[PDB]
Amino acid sequence: PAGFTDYKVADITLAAWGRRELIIAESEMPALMGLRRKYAGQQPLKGAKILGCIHMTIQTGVLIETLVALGAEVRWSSCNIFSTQDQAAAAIAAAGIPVFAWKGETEEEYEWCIEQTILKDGQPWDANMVLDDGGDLTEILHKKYPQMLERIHGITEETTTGVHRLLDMLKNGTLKVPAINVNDSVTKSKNDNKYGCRHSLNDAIKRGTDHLLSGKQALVIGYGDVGKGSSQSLRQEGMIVKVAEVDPICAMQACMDGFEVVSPYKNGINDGTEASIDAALLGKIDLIVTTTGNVNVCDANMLKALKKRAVVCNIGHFDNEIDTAFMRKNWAWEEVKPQVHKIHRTGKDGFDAHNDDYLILLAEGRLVNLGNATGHPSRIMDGSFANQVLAQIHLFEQKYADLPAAEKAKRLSVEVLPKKLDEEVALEMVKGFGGVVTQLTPKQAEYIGVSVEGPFKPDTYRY
Amino acid sequence: AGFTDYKVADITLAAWGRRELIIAESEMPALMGLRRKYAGQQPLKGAKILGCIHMTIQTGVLIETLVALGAEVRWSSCNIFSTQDQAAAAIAAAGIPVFAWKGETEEEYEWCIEQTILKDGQPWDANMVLDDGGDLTEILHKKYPQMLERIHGITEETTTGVHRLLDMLKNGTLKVPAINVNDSVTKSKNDNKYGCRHSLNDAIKRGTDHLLSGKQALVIGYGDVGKGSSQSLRQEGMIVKVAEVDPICAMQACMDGFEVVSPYKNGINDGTEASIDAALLGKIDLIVTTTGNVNVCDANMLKALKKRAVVCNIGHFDNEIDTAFMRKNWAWEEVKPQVHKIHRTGKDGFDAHNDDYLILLAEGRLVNLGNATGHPSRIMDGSFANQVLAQIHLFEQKYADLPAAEKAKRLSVEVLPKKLDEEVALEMVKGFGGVVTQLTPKQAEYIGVSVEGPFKPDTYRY
Amino acid sequence: GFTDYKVADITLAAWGRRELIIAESEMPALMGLRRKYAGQQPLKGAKILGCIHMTIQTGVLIETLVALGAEVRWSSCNIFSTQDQAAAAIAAAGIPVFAWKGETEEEYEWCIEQTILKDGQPWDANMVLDDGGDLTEILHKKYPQMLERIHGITEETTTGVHRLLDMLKNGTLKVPAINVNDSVTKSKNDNKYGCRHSLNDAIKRGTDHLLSGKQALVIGYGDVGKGSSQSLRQEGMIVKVAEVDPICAMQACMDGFEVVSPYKNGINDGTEASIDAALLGKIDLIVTTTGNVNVCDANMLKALKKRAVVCNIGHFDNEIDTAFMRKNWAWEEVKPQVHKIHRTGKDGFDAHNDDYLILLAEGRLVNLGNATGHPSRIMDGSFANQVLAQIHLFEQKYADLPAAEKAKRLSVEVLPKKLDEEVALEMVKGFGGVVTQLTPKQAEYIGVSVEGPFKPDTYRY
Amino acid sequence: AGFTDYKVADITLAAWGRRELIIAESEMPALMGLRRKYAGQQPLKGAKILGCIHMTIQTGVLIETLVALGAEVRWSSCNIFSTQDQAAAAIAAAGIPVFAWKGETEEEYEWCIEQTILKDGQPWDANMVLDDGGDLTEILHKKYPQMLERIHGITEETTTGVHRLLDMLKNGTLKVPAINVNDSVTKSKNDNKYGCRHSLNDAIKRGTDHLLSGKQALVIGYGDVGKGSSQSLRQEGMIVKVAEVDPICAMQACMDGFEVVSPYKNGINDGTEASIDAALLGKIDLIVTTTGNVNVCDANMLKALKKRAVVCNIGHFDNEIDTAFMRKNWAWEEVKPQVHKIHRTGKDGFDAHNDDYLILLAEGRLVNLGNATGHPSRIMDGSFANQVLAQIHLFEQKYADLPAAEKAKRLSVEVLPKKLDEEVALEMVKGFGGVVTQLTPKQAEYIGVSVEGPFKPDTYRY
Ligand SMILES: NC(=O)c1ccc[n+]([C@@H]2O[C@H](COP(=O)([O-])OP(=O)(O)OC[C@H]3O[C@@H](n4cnc5c(N)ncnc54)[C@H](O)[C@@H]3O)[C@@H](O)[C@H]2O)c1
Ligand SMILES: NC(=O)c1ccc[n+]([C@@H]2O[C@H](COP(=O)([O-])OP(=O)(O)OC[C@H]3O[C@@H](n4cnc5c(N)ncnc54)[C@H](O)[C@@H]3O)[C@@H](O)[C@H]2O)c1
Ligand SMILES: NC(=O)c1ccc[n+]([C@@H]2O[C@H](COP(=O)([O-])OP(=O)(O)OC[C@H]3O[C@@H](n4cnc5c(N)ncnc54)[C@H](O)[C@@H]3O)[C@@H](O)[C@H]2O)c1
Ligand SMILES: NC(=O)c1ccc[n+]([C@@H]2O[C@H](COP(=O)([O-])OP(=O)(O)OC[C@H]3O[C@@H](n4cnc5c(N)ncnc54)[C@H](O)[C@@H]3O)[C@@H](O)[C@H]2O)c1
Ligand SMILES: Nc1ncnc2[nH]cnc12
Ligand SMILES: Nc1ncnc2[nH]cnc12
Ligand SMILES: [K+]
Ligand SMILES: [K+]
Ligand SMILES: [K+]
Ligand SMILES: [K+]
Repeated sequence: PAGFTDYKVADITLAAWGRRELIIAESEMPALMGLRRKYAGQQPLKGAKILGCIHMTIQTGVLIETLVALGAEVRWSSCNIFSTQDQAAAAIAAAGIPVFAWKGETEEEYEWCIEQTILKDGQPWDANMVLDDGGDLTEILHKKYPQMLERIHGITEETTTGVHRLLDMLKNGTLKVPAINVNDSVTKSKNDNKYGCRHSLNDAIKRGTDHLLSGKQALVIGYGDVGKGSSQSLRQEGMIVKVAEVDPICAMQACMDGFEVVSPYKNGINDGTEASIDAALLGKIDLIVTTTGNVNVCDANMLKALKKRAVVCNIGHFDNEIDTAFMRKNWAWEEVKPQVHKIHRTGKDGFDAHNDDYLILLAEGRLVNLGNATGHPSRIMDGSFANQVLAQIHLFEQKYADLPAAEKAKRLSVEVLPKKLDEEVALEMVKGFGGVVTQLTPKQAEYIGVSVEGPFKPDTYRY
Repeated sequence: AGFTDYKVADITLAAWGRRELIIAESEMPALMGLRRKYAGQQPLKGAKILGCIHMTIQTGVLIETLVALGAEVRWSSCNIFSTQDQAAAAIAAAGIPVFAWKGETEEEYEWCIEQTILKDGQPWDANMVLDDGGDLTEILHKKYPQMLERIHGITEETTTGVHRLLDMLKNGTLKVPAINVNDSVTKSKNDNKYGCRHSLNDAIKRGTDHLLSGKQALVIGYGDVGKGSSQSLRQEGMIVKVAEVDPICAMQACMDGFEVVSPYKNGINDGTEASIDAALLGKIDLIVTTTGNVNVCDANMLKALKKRAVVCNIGHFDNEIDTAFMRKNWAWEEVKPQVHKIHRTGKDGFDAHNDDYLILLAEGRLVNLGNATGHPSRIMDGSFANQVLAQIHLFEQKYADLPAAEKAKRLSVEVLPKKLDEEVALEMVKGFGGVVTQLTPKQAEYIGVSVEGPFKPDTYRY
Repeated sequence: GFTDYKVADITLAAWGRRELIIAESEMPALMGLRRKYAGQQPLKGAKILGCIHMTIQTGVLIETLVALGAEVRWSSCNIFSTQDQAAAAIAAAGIPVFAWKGETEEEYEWCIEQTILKDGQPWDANMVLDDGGDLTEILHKKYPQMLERIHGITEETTTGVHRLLDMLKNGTLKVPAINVNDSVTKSKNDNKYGCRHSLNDAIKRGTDHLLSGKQALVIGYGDVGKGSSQSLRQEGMIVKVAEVDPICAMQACMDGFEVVSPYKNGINDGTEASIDAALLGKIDLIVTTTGNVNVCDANMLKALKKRAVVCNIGHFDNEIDTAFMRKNWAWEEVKPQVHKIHRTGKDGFDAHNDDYLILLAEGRLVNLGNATGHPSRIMDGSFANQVLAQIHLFEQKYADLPAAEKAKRLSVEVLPKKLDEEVALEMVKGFGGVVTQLTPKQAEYIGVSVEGPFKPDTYRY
Repeated sequence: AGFTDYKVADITLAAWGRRELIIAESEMPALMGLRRKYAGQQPLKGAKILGCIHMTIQTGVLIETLVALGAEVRWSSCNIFSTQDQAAAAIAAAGIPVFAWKGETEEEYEWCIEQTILKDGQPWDANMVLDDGGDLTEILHKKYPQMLERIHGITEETTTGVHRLLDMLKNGTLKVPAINVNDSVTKSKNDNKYGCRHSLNDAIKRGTDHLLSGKQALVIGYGDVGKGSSQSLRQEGMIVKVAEVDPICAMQACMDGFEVVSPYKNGINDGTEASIDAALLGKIDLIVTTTGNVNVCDANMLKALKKRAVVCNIGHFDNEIDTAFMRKNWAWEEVKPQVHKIHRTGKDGFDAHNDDYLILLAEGRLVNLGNATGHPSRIMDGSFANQVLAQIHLFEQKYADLPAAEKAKRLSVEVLPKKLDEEVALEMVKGFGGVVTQLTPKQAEYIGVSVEGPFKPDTYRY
């Protein structure tokens, strides 16, 4: 529109291209678009003012415009420095939506962008809803703008790491507003986290290095939802995949799924010494992928022992899964192309351009699927963002900020969406594939003790 | 010396069974680690356990583990076709009352169960129940409620059995507390899924020796058993289509690379032949039911199936397939035990060279156990370690010695704590030679767990 | 009163007949050959010496040959591969057959002799069907005069073809032969997909071991090694592959397998020191697939992880040094064709000894020894090639040719690709597949007839 | 600097290309092993090679291996979309004449091949040819047959080019001997299959970022490229159907777990819309042509495909798909380079929010090279080690200098000896850390081979 400058993107001329890709993505997101069409007439989010912090991809564009189509105002930023698709951010800004995001931000630019959503015209925006991915915006609000939380009705957190931070604040009494855990919807956790990484991990590695994967040796650290999806991403390409875990139930699943379970440390004991590193094992690894959400699971001693020219990447939320700090202090970095670096283990000052003793680090340790590719595909993010919309509507309509203190105390929690809504999202996803769900006969529904409409499983069911 | 309190097919198979039990013990490290750890403590001394579960080699290692920990048992199988006779023989030969053989009649099945409940014509002084499917539990509540006054708890193996317990509980008709063994992760996401992955194609190959690559399969259900069964067939190279009523499970099937379809047009089962997607069913070479529901492969579906298609059921009960319709209308030709050609040409007789027949396996009973040996020992290790832990817990709680006011406060259906689930998993991983990494204190602090676990909140779905 | 046979138990015939009727519905290419050649009786006057695993599938092959006019006399080419109900049904039909499951070496030799001799004198045989070359060898060495009446040999398997080619090179082969093995609808169907189906099948029936999560070493990656490797990997085994052929080793790499050697740096010097004891100490299962000699040797057997399974799916048992195990280690029979080999010695064994290996079928081909071999729908391809090869060599009548015309025909050849394609189409139709027909322009564009053959003879598929 | 005998998109991308060249060298052990082995001998001293093959990073390593062995070259790409611009830049910057860029026109493509043939308006004194698809070979035979008098041979990369050579050989129009590089096992059974397995789903993801799991694909053809393409999609969770005209290849698709279908009712392509299986084609989300044939995805098939289906080709030439019909009848909307929405609602104009469109990748050109980067270095290593050995053998044979009677005995289309195929394979295996076992003397004697090989008869199909 004419006069709109309340944004900061890399190249506004990319908007036409981004619009072409948003129009394709709408065709790939039936659950999310079905909610857009379902709630359009009602406008369940009229009056919502949403602070959003999540990877500014084409898929997030569809989510953003869905929220706007339901009545909300939003101010947006990405939750990672390398995850933004610049044509997505351009198309959103061209639509008149405040978005501060580009691919390749510095740490300072990243913090600047979140603050640009928090502040409008040099004063705290009168926001009343928060959509977060990783909890960085939630942390800035609680630590730097706590008075704004007196007007916010709730937070809808996208990812595992963010939910852990919320539960930590709830346990310490420091969480100021209720939240919905979007991550643990089955149409999110067991779809986004697992199948998303199956699609996008080997995608990112091929775009970054164009390395053949078949026949090579991989070590996946972690076998949660992301580790499961990451392991399959590599194994389906023909890699020989070994899996590390601290959780023996997950380790049991890796074994039964056909993976050898190993540890980087002798007998799994990480005493911090070089002698504890299984140097024979790590000397045969061509690719190491961290998937834990933990800290320093690919440490300095492991990086020193890795086979020459191995690829190192992280698909967990934060870069501290790999001890990149050590590599910056001790090893020379040679940039191949954006988000692909050769780390030369021959010393800090300078490198031989034909040196063979280097490692290849992708996205400088940041989420590799979004950093070196485009993250999850639209048809997978459909489930996650459908949940986001439902979670926004529910928390906004509850109107926590307006309740009396006694009613607040009953509502101050971290909850998940009801299974029935989970099932309804899954149903639209299945129809997108052309799948046909069978309806129970009344006699059958009575036999197993469920309604014909569902829910079909008890809340304890793990799928 | 003069042990006669048993009924098996052939006691002379005992030596063979002992040889296979010794092998199975090396495949079951978690169960044997329990046997080693608790042998001296004798935590089941005084326990008198009525056991009703498939009398396989694997159940034999379970039985002898309970006996090793101090228990007395009386045992029957929970399916007429699932017993391995050499395993029943080795257990009888060791002086353990067992009433089980492959190929029981329905009457013999009920009689075997009663032989565990009655000793010398009187009710045995049982105080513990181990059940698989809830048949023994039902007979106890229905025909012997006085025995339940002395029983400290039930440990239920399987999905169908847990559902029947939860129905009794909401109806106020459950008399003793139960432990839901099924919903240990080292049971449900191990036994139910991976076990059927191993044993479904196994049983189909033993029954028919049919090539599976390139042929078309329809799996009804995509719960844990349906997941495992679908993989059992897809890894053989079948083109597998999946049916579901649960849209979340259907979503998983699509993402796992399967076409999700319905036997009925637009998914609507109106009971008429016109509802049958006859085009789809006419292309199916193999159908497998996995639901725990009733009549999910109904008469109209059986009428529409491709000639010479194979029909089998791997859920707990045979009413998933309308076998009664087939007994009533079609002529049965036995190829060999637990393999029948069912001739759709009529009831009275059949032409030996008729081409319009179906092949039914295990007369619609659990096919992995009926036509093969069920799950392998190293998978049943997880399930049966959980059973031993469940039996110790309920026996040590001594529910039946509580006043009526306290019984009411502890009458429930619970699962084992996650810490025990993890410890069973550790011994399973070690059995494969896997090495679990230990968290550093700062790593445990960072994700908010103890170094030793539990590593996941109770909400985690794995 | 037919008595010209010997089987385990003739009362199994009705059961075998029931399974033959099912097998026919799984073998459309073979049954199609019955319908196509029935009226013409192209093997009328043929008298076939047959030596191949007496399975239900072989039963349908036998009766297909008879339906086309032939008389046969049958034995099995392995001591453990007979299905007794199949042999029973063949006998009951009035067909001379000498085969049962669990023959001794002596009885095996006696069974071949019974097919060769009728009433104490050599049968007037004129055709040979063989699987592995044992019948071929006995005729060439013990009854060379019968070969003057025989029009040809149709040899099933890689080991047999290799023996034939040595005799051809050495000028000792008497009659022409058809390499049935190297039809694509045989080698790239039977040897590969067949073992994919039947290797894990046999391991499950013998041991009921979980395979998922365990470590396997497959020795060899030819057609059998390729299918065997896939049989285990699809169950979830972590499979390592050994090879002497770098091209085959390259395929294993690209297929997602780690390529390893039992010997350090791949050099086998015959000493325990050459053994990669750390590799072997992790292996839960080893399978030999080479057709070579002693590829699972004594030093490898000493070094295997306790309680590993050892088995062979090549044609002969000498792939595994079972001789060494019979000499030094105590054998405990678990059940027929399943033995625990106690590495503690030969002076008895502790029934609870933990240091043993499990050997299947005493090293004989394990898919047939501990299960039922390949499924009917796979053997359909192989045995359609066998019938066509029988007709091709029989209609040529080499034994009646003038001497000055025999040299042109004394060879070992494969069937023409047109026959290979004809068998393949019938298999594809068995699966409900629909083959696209080229338009004339498309056929012109790629330079083939619309009728085929569709590939040059150089093509490898 | 001073040197202007090239044309690339952007010479300033050279340092980037050089960085990726250095990485590729570490991924190409067989190609670099020939570089080291023959560097001292200079076996291509005097060779002047015209090269026409996709100007990628992998081709760069091939080009610099030839130069390192003493050759001079003049290079162009064999496809308008397959060049990597940073690779062409690094080559031109190394002083090597190269005429290639991503996104040429058909005129510029021909012009590039002409600029290698001609130096300063006159024909270069070439004596060797390296070709991929036969376009350069065709241009020499038709338009510069005088240059062939002094050329010692052709090394053809791909199946389509070998076919064109064998036609010329049969007709007697082939002027110089050729080596079929394609049919080395370390080429056909590595490049053609495994390469497409890697790069087909890679290209589609880069073009569309479409989820592939759970969607329906139809692969036209099941040769080596079809086999790899089918696996590329199946391994991602697609439901893959396979079409074929060759029953043997069709039998392989069945046994590999694929449903084999024809786009035509009963497989009869009579040229009418009635012959189209509209039901089948209405369910397909992605079609991929792999045939090397013409019009195997015709106009009626395109009219019948599901809305928003993806259409691409990974055969050598774009005429596998009838893109001519689409240019004449439908409106093309460019999403981004090499990605077009083809709106089936008319020829002139389109609604930006129209839903009846197909997505065509690379305008029908080879999708793996057009929308991604083709095969990975470690795979092209095998193909390009064969190319070097092939060039060495034909250049040293010096055909163009041989007596007429010798010319006649050597004018053929031949493959490399199996011993060299094995030697290439061995270096690829060592590149993976694989360990090849050495036969003992007795074992080699038992199977009738040298301990050094070759290990298989020439008839072996692997
Ligand atoms: N990049 C993406 O597209 C994407 C998508 C979803 C989530 N995520 C992020 O990925 C991370 C993992 O998420 P998740 O859903 O898989 O969580 P999860 O809890 O399901 O899995 C993490 C696993 O790591 C294991 N682990 C922890 N410390 C370990 C160590 N030192 N060594 C080995 N294993 C260890 C734990 O046992 C656990 O099973 C989170 O930070 C989440 O926010 C990323
Ligand atoms: N044979 C074995 O070894 C074995 C092992 C474990 C459990 N079981 C039995 O198998 C059954 C299933 O066990 P589970 O743990 O997988 O249960 P589950 O609840 O996880 O799965 C059953 C599935 O069937 C689906 N379903 C229900 N009705 C349906 C219908 N009409 N059509 C299609 N799908 C339908 C449900 O939505 C559900 O996902 C139970 O009877 C259980 O006792 C057998
Ligand atoms: N059991 C069955 O159902 C069945 C079916 C077909 C063939 N076979 C038999 O299996 C054997 C193999 O047949 P094939 O078609 O695979 O032959 P093949 O030539 O295609 O493969 C054998 C492979 O073994 C490799 N090899 C040889 N010695 C080796 C060693 N010491 N270490 C490692 N690798 C070694 C060779 O390089 C070759 O690639 C033959 O004896 C054949 O008759 C058995
Ligand atoms: N893009 C790449 O990276 C790449 C790599 C190698 C080869 N190629 C090219 O791909 C093409 C195929 O090469 P190839 O080695 O697989 O050849 P191939 O001969 O091995 O395979 C082609 C197959 O197509 C089948 N076919 C022909 N017409 C058909 C039709 N109308 N319908 C269905 N199937 C039909 C044939 O029967 C044959 O099996 C050639 O043009 C080749 O140059 C591309
Ligand atoms: N494409 C994507 N868009 C937004 N959030 C994501 N998380 C993972 N992939 C994503
Ligand atoms: N082998 C087995 N033994 C006992 N119960 C089982 N359930 C499934 N397989 C079993
Ligand atoms: K994306
Ligand atoms: K079992
Ligand atoms: K069989
Ligand atoms: K590349």
